[PDB]
Amino acid sequence: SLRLRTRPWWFPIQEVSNPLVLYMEAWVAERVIGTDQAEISEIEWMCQALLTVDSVNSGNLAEITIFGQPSAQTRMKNILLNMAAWHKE
Amino acid sequence: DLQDYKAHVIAKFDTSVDLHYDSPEMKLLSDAFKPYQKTFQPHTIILHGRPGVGKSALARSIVLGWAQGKLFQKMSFVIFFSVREIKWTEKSSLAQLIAKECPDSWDLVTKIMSQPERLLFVIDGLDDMDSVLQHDDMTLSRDWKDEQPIYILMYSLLRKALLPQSFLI
Amino acid sequence: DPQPVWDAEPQFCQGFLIQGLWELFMDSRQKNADKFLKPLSWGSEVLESSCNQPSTALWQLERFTVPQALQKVRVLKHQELLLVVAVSSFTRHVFTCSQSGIKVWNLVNQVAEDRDPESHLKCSVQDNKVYLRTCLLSSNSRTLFAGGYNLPGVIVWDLAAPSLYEKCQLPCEGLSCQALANTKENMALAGFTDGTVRIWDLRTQEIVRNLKGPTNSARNLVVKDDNIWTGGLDACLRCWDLRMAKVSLEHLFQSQIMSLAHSPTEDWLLLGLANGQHCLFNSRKRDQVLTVDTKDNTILGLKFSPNGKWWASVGMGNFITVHSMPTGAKLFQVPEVGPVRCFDMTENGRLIITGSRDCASVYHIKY
Repeated sequence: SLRLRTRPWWFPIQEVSNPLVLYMEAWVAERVIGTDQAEISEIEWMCQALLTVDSVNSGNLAEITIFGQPSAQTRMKNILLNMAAWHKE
Repeated sequence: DLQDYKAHVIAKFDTSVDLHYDSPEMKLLSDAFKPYQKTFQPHTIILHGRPGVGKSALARSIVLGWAQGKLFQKMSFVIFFSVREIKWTEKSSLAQLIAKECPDSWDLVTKIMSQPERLLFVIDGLDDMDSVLQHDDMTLSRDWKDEQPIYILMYSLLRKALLPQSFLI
Repeated sequence: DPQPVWDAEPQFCQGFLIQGLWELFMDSRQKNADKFLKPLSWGSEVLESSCNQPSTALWQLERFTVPQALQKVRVLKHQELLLVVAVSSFTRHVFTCSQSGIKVWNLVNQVAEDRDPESHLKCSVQDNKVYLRTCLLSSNSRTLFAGGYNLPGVIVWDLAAPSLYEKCQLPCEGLSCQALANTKENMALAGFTDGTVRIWDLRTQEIVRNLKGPTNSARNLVVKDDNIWTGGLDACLRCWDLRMAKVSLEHLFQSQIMSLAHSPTEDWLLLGLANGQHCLFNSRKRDQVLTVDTKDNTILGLKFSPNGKWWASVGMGNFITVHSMPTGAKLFQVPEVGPVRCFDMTENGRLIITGSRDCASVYHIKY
């Protein structure tokens, strides 16, 4: 198997090494991300972190990939969970 | 003669059929040589990753697919080096250096004139290049078919000096 | 004729083991307490402990602190004399341009002496002979500015796109930049060598206004909400208001002006004379100037704290000196090898830079 994704010049090469994958139910996960790529990039710059989501398994589970400094990885996870909580209601 | 070279390329690499496919990963790489935004359009593309994964196989599939065609419409002919196979101690002309890789040489010198409009150029390795290379003294050659050492020649393509309006992988 | 002798400052623990291992490798094939520094973690903080105080502060006095010393951590090597530095604590990128190229360095790397920049953005390829002497970075860290001598314009780049490239030009054909400025309302302006101060719309790339004065009078420029302050060899200070676009204040000073500074929260203004004399001015009251400190050598650079409670001085006196706000008294000194020219500070008040001859020496602010 293979997987490709573009890396911005601003990000350090060392930061790319640790994944921070988080496992959450797929219906809960893919809906929060949204289909608009432009909004993704704006969120990408504000947190100084990388976001990439893929739901290839037919099951109801999805995974997320976040790259960055430990302080930056925390910020995105908190916001993503908060939006996931919002989608419940 | 290009069709003969394409058939020669096909016979060179037939190891795997799963690696060569019209996957959506292809359409991303084809879109990579396109302006992400209308203001900026890129020409140099770097594929980096952990050494174990099939980076060389991925580059090999791009070489094989071009023989099948339709991979890149803006792009004529690939030039493939593998730095692990050949040492860089000796010095030979760039036209001579690329003459060994490609079957014919009479078209190759005439091929250089047609390179700037649409071009391919693929590298494998250079991880052992940088450590061996002293980088204390450096030179730049602005003309092709010159009898120059390989690593000064290799520096020339990257800076776009020897190949203006070229494309890199 | 005192001369400093340079030493390997870091002596990091990580490098000590590696160095010891190499020497044993060569020894085998022959027949044929130590003080270590704290590394800059993630290029953001040092993770150390603060210093003691004789007493405690008020409940309303908590974030107003002043430094006590400076400690050197890394040395950045550049070929030509660097003239300007930037910090950009948001992205951890240090900018030091000079000669033909611009060199950008990232603080994530952990090395005693760093020689490989993140990039080498050259400018001599565009035209045969153009020299540059200044840069400016936006507050949002999304645009880089750099002015030159024979440049046809001022270079504007992007730090948010996936790649780095050029976006705007802001033409200036027969002028030498020597100064740049920016403001909140999304346009910029520069002050050339002949008092030429004019404003371009950043987005539309169009000239909106032109301000002209005496030659050399625009060497130093400071922007405010609606006020612009100039100064040059004429030893005069002029205040321009954007609303009606003309001078509003004029004051005479005894010697040449070389530096300017502004407080972030208060309404003070700082000046630097050619004879090492410091001056204070009230931006709002505009009553009179007063002097606090005199120095033998000239003054080349000054900058305030992010909270605006202190400042540091750099000149050709083989020293760097810091002072407090209320009085201006001297706090501490650090000698260098050559006459320094430029320095910059972070936005969170954690690091500092300083360049003497060809290499930038980054220190750490010890509170």
